[PDB]
Amino acid sequence: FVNQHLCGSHLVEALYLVCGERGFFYTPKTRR
Amino acid sequence: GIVEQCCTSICSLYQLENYCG
Repeated sequence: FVNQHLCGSHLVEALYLVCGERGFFYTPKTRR
Repeated sequence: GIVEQCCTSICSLYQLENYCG
């Protein structure tokens, strides 16, 4: 994750593997 | 938003906590 330029919904899908714990609010649209 | 910021520039866990509530 940290300081690398991985882009589009593969970082939305990886956000559930990276932030991980809570199950999240995530409001800035959803990143298509 | 966080992934737009990661596509253009540097990206940190502080920008995760900005939207990962």
